[PDB]
Amino acid sequence: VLKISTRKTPNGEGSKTWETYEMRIHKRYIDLEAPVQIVKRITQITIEPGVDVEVVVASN
Amino acid sequence: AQHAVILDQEKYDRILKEVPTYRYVSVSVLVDRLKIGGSLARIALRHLEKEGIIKPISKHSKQAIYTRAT
Amino acid sequence: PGTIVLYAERVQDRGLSAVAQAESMKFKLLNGLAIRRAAYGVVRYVMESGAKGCEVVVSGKLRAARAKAMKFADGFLIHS
Amino acid sequence: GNEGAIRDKTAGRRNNRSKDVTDSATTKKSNTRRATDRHSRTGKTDTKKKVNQGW
Amino acid sequence: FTPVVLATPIPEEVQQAQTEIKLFNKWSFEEVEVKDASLVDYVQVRQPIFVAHTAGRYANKRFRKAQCPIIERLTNSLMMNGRNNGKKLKAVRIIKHTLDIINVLTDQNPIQVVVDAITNTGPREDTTRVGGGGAARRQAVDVSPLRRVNQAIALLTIGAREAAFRNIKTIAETLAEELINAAKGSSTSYAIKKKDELERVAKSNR
Amino acid sequence: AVPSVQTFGKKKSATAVAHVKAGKGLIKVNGSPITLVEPEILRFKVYEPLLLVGLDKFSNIDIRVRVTGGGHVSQVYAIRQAIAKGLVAYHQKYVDEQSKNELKKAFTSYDRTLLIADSRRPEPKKFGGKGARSRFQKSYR
Amino acid sequence: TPVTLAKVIKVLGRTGSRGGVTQVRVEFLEDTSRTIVRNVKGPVRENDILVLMESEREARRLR
Amino acid sequence: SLVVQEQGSFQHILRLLNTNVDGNIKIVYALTTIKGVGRRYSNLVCKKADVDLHKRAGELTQEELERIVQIMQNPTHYKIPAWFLNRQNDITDGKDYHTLANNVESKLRDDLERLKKIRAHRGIRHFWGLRVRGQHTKTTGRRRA
Amino acid sequence: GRVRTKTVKRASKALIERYYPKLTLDFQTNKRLCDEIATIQSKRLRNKIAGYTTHLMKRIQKGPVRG
Amino acid sequence: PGVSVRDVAAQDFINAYASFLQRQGKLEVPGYVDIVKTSSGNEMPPQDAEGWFYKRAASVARHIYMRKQVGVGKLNKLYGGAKSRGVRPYKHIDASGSINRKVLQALEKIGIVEISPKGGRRISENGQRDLDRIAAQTLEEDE
RNA sequence: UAAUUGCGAUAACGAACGAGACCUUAACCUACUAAAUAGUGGUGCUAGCAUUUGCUGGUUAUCCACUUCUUAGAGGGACUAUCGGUUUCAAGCCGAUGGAAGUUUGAGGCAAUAACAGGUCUGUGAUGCCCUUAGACGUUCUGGGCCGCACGCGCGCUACACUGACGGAGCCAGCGAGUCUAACCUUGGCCGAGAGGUCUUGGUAAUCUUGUGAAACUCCGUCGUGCUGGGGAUAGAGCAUUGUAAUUAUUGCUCUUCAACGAGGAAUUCCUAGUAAGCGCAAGUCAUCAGCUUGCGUUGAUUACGUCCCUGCCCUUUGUACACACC
Ligand SMILES: [Mg+2]
Ligand SMILES: [Mg+2]
Ligand SMILES: [Mg+2]
Ligand SMILES: [Mg+2]
Ligand SMILES: [Mg+2]
Ligand SMILES: [Mg+2]
Ligand SMILES: [Mg+2]
Ligand SMILES: [Mg+2]
Ligand SMILES: [Mg+2]
Ligand SMILES: [Mg+2]
Ligand SMILES: [Mg+2]
Ligand SMILES: [Mg+2]
Ligand SMILES: [Mg+2]
Ligand SMILES: [Mg+2]
Ligand SMILES: [Mg+2]
Ligand SMILES: [Mg+2]
Ligand SMILES: [Mg+2]
Ligand SMILES: [Mg+2]
Ligand SMILES: [Mg+2]
Ligand SMILES: [Mg+2]
Ligand SMILES: [Mg+2]
Ligand SMILES: [Mg+2]
Ligand SMILES: [Mg+2]
Ligand SMILES: [Mg+2]
Ligand SMILES: [Mg+2]
Ligand SMILES: [Mg+2]
Ligand SMILES: [Mg+2]
Ligand SMILES: [Mg+2]
Ligand SMILES: [Mg+2]
Ligand SMILES: [Mg+2]
Ligand SMILES: [Mg+2]
Ligand SMILES: [Mg+2]
Ligand SMILES: [Mg+2]
Ligand SMILES: [Mg+2]
Repeated sequence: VLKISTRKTPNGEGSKTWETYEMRIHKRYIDLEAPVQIVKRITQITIEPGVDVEVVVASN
Repeated sequence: AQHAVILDQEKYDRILKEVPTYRYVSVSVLVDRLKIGGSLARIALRHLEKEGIIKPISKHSKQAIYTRAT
Repeated sequence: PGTIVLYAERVQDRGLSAVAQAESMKFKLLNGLAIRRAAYGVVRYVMESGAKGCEVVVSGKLRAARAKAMKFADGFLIHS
Repeated sequence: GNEGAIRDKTAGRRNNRSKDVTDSATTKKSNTRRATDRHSRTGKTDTKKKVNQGW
Repeated sequence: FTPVVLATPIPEEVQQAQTEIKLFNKWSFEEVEVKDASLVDYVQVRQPIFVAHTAGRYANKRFRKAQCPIIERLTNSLMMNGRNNGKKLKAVRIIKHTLDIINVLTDQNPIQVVVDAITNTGPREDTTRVGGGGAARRQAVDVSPLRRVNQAIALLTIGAREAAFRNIKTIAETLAEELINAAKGSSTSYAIKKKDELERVAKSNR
Repeated sequence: AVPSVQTFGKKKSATAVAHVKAGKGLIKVNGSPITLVEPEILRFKVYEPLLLVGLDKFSNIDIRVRVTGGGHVSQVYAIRQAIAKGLVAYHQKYVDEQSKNELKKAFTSYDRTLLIADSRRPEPKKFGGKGARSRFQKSYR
Repeated sequence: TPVTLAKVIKVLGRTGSRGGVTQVRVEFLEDTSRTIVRNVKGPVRENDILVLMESEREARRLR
Repeated sequence: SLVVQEQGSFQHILRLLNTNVDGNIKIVYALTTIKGVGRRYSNLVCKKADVDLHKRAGELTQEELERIVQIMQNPTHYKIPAWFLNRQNDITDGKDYHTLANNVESKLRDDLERLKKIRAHRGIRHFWGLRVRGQHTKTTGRRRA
Repeated sequence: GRVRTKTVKRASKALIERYYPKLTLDFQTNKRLCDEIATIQSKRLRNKIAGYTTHLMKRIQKGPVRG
Repeated sequence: PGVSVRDVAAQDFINAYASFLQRQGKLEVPGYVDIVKTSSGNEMPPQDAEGWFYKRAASVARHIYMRKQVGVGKLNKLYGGAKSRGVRPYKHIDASGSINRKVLQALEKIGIVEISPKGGRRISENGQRDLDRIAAQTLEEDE
């Protein structure tokens, strides 16, 4: 959870009110044993705006 | 300065003949008996326990506590 | 080159589009309309596009030196 | 320069310490104007025609 | 008491007093009684306790404060004057010591002595600043039992602390001095004085 | 595999897990005997369950506890809770109900939360004071 | 010295300008069948025991 | 430690480095009432001198006191590091001194004078009775001189 | 201060009005009822509703209630 | 019965081992000891004067026995506390890496600890040996 | 009632904005779905101590199983429940039991209508008008200044010690954050009294720093009421770090110098439970600089659970020649 904590005023006057925004970052991983064909199929599709999909490989 | 930092032989004997009736003895009590400051009075505490009078009934830094021998 | 691509896309009714309706007021006034005509029209059109309610505020200054504001609501809104 | 600055009596602390302190040191806020805040100075006024044309 | 043991073993006096009687640091809760009718109900004693520490929820309701074990109330009230706020381990130990000390002098369950200086210090009546018009006289009041216990603890520990300040005598010693001088009321204790005076003025203005 | 349960205890943010299995009667904490512990004044607080319910009781069982989190007092309350909870969890699967309920009885009766977790927790500070309720300081003018 | 013990039987309300005082009807113990109204100083509930320092005298209002 | 004795042996008050030193204080600290002997310095010097710090200023042989002085004013010889010293790298002969007693006053005089004589801002600043280490002077120290 | 808002009290009224047989001085079942039988959007508000309609029933049982 | 150090309370152990390493006479004491501080965060040097290097030795050792591996950094962080920055708030500060590092090198030469892989310093098997031994000894005084 | 929150009274009946609902976070799930970027039990490889089983560790994979603890999806849970007092037996309030939880569950986010000549043109390539525009009020470069010191005011930090300072030793958090076309978070090894240096290293991170072994705190010692070993202002000398630059001393270290301050007049701030107070940490700022802020956890009380006396504010009734509305 990314917090940013700022004065509400653009200037200085007023009781000193503070405000705090957040961007919630959710991360997940699914491990899969397969051949080339199914990975390529499954990952070109399942495409989605907003979801960052990354496929790696290997064991190191 | 105002006194009780050495031992003046008379003081030692004083310590040996004054420490019964002291149901309570501690660092504080020894000072209160118009003598030994909490330096050498601590030594007095260790050295009445050399053998005799003081019976150790409590433990530590700041607080010590003993009673007349039996 | 080619690793980025643009498409246009008409919007399903500009009527429930705050941004469109604001830009529309901007244009109404800028195109030298009236004040209440512009606003009441935007509103009547938003309503007519089947909204639950809508509200238009005009703040600042028109023609007289001193500033003024105006609320122009119709229908139903919730605020909290 | 620096020779000047050390050699200049009428300088340093003792000298200030021995002077009286002004009264505007221990002053107060000032304020100047406030119960005029609602009273427009512009002397101009608008007018019902111009306002009705505007709004 | 029938000893018993297993792998990692449990010390003698430990096993002993533990399973048998349910007593304090190691002082009796049985016996120990409140020599002033009333005050019972506002001085605990039984349920008995091992040391005066507890994750106690004694605040969230108006009177449940009463139910907190007295000794622990005393230690609680020890841990103030800014520098010491919090610091219950400090306080608790100061009490263990205090009770050892008090015990040395004149026997008695020292927890019984504490109980006595508490009974013997709460003002039976006092005063408040009633108006009655600008020049405010003082209307005598009879004070609650709860207020009496409270104020007794307050007084006892304050006087004990104020005494203890800036001299070689240590907190537990002077706390025990106040406790003792107060338990059988002797006008050499800050507490007893303050009670006696509160009631002096409280008489003086009825 | 022998008979065995796991339990835990929780005061503030400290958490203390208990593994309570069939054994010849150990009672260790992190990796030392329950006799060490120190806090020390507070030592009896962790003995407390054993003496409430009779020292025997632990002779058919090995007990181990590990606390992470909280701080010194915080950890004492958590470990004790975990131990008593433990013992009861074990009588519930292996011994008979009536025994377990007699143990809940003697804990729950005297108590100090032993079986139930204290819900008190930090309240968040809010801008305008160094604390949650504490407000800063004003002068007016 | 003559102590007198009384049991709170009814809580009447708060007096005093500040409002920290509480009016109470008490039935004294060493011989009931007689009630008096006193003014407290602490927090008080039904069935507490006040030590009336002087046995006969009672108040009402408080400013 | 141990219940002790002695006789007329220890004389209260004793005078070294042109100053006075009370008996009946724990010696390490006695040495402190001299100028230029902070608690550390005293501690290390006493350890170097081969003395029982458990002693008062009280006891102590005359001999012992002598050694104590010798080391106090010749630190570098009796292997005391030199980062332990109040005046390393003179500024003329460049040796390292641990200036002591009635002489540290002089050395302060000396340094301040050097600054003034060279017209350096720090000097002027000193001469003016002001703060020299750059602190704001609006608000603090007004009880002053 | 635990006083029930209009929407809650209104809903208890209407429900008891039209589903009194079914309902029964038990919150636990009146709850489930409310699920099967009306459409609410928060668990919380539904519970609040049930519990109050349960109260209202529980006291109708001993003489009528206005409204 | 069988024994570890975990069966022995901090203080009487570490003092047992202090007195031991002391007695022994094999050690290594840098030499700057007595003339040195233990941390910039401190006012005075240790009061044990002759010794205390044995005290830290014991402490360090037991700390390393009770876990996988530890370096100089972690010890500095450990052995350090609050430094009064005089009139400006207290802040934790690390202790000296010399004292510690030298202590490690000492106990190692005495074969009671060893450069571990992974990093740091692992207790030696002969460390296990000797520590469990004096632990036992300390419970034996208590008998 | 916290609430134009409700009951009730009733020429009103029935509703909508706002309050409430809603949302977020903290609490409870041996029920659900799982996990070598979280962990537990068994097993192997193995160290030490006892030896009679045992006890305490090592071993990011040597394998097997699990999901109590950790993570976050989906659910469930509470509705002031049950009982009893009290009340116009109404809405409610109180006590007891149960309960993770019963003060709007705790704490926040959102938040109607209206008002102010409140603050902001110095956040904006938001902007009207006025000014200025090459001897510039554009801009950049060098250097100084915002820190200047008889003194008045505010927020603060550290103290006056013995519930303490010092010294060993014990030794436990939570919220964060970190380097690509770069030099950020840094473990470990050595060197160094320290600050720091140097060689390597892990990490674009539940993986590494980091269990952030934080501080108050606990324990065994030293001191012993003495401006004392409380206090650490001021000042001298030396050493290092950031930076093109450290003088008016960025900051860090060592030695030395050792002030006022012995609990603070009239006044005045803040606060009701994991709260107050004490205590540290991370984040913002940041090349370097926190005595500031914003959050965080640790230790953890005394006292109310009331009122209208002070103060402040809302509401009726009432007067008005005010309506640009008592400026
Ligand atoms: Mg709404
Ligand atoms: Mg906090
Ligand atoms: Mg000196
Ligand atoms: Mg330490
Ligand atoms: Mg530490
Ligand atoms: Mg409200
Ligand atoms: Mg066998
Ligand atoms: Mg075997
Ligand atoms: Mg789970
Ligand atoms: Mg309950
Ligand atoms: Mg909530
Ligand atoms: Mg204005
Ligand atoms: Mg602007
Ligand atoms: Mg402009
Ligand atoms: Mg800006
Ligand atoms: Mg803009
Ligand atoms: Mg310009
Ligand atoms: Mg400025
Ligand atoms: Mg001001
Ligand atoms: Mg302010
Ligand atoms: Mg310490
Ligand atoms: Mg060097
Ligand atoms: Mg790398
Ligand atoms: Mg952690
Ligand atoms: Mg003084
Ligand atoms: Mg000091
Ligand atoms: Mg400069
Ligand atoms: Mg300047
Ligand atoms: Mg001094
Ligand atoms: Mg004060
Ligand atoms: Mg700067
Ligand atoms: Mg910072
Ligand atoms: Mg700032
Ligand atoms: Mg009239």
